[PDB]
Amino acid sequence: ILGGREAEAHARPYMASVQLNGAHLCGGVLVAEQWVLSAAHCLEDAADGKVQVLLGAHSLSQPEPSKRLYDVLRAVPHPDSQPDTIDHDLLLLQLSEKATLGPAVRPLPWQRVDRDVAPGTLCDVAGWGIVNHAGRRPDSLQHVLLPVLDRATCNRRTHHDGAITERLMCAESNRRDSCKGDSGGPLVCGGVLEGVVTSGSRVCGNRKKPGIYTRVASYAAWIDSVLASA
Ligand SMILES: O=C(O)c1[nH]c2ccc(F)cc2c1NC(=O)[C@H]1C[C@@H]1c1ccccc1
Repeated sequence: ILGGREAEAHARPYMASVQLNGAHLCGGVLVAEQWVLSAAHCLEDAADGKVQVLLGAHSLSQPEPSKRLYDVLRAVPHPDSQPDTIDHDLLLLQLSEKATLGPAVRPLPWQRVDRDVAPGTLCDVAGWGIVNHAGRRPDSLQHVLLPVLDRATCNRRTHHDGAITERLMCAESNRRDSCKGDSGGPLVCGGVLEGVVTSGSRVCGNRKKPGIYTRVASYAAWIDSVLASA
């Protein structure tokens, strides 16, 4: 997160760190007792690397009573995702067992109504991604409040030039933004999950290249079908 601040420890009990061979790779969000939602590019080249999900965390490195690193039974990328496109960039991780819930670990309700968030709505994004242009990695969770940017502005030639489909939404990126390592994490508006940070390479903190987020309401039937797979 560029331009943000340290999050209140455990105030976002749905936040997940998706890890590959014990290192933070991407954000994620606990959406059901046994399932974490994230982005597909995060793992597209992960091969047989060990994927785990850290829940109940603030610090990546320090012990905390609520912190638990879960193994993953199954990783389920969206079947229409592809390397090198921004579309359908969703991934579901089935934990090896249902998460132990409490005040620091709780699924986040997620949007099913497939209608746009009002322009300018202030939404929260959190993560453990880079915090400056040199790439410094924070030990603890950072966050920032970002206003939703209307799709037509986001689609101007000067911005994303028509790439923002109905299944995607934008948030402003002027000096406050999600950056490398924050992808896959949640964009939360009015206490409900609205978007998942896309995980393609994007410049960080340039107002002319807004943040792009996959709209979870647009993928409700897919999320429900993977969960019913259990
Ligand atoms: O976050 C992302 O947008 C993103 N998209 C990807 C696509 C392929 C892919 F193989 C990885 C990624 C990845 N994450 C990362 O590279 C994580 C490694 C970097 C990181 C940055 C700051 C703090 C901790 C760790």
